[PDB]
Amino acid sequence: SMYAIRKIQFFYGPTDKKSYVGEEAGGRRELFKTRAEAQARIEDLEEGVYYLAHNESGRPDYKIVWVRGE
RNA sequence: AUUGAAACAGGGUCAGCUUGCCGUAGGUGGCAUCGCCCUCGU
Repeated sequence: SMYAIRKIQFFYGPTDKKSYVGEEAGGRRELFKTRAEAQARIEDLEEGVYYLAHNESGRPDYKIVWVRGE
């Protein structure tokens, strides 16, 4: 259906929270038809240096997911 | 008898481990400072 990415973020202190990708801006969460686009998207996020926020434990984990077509 | 009274952004985390400005290339070739006059006049 609609392929996309699940986003998880681990903070120091056992807590941690979840949100998709594409919730940054006016555009809603972004939708890819093919898993290949999602794989490339994962790669290009993994490419760069990662700048930690405050009270952040380690580099985030992305996993791939297809969401039922909205 | 104040929608008041009490209310830590806290606890730590190397910018690091390294690389030749090198190998050469001319200040040369060459033109007379010359041609000339009193120290006399007692």
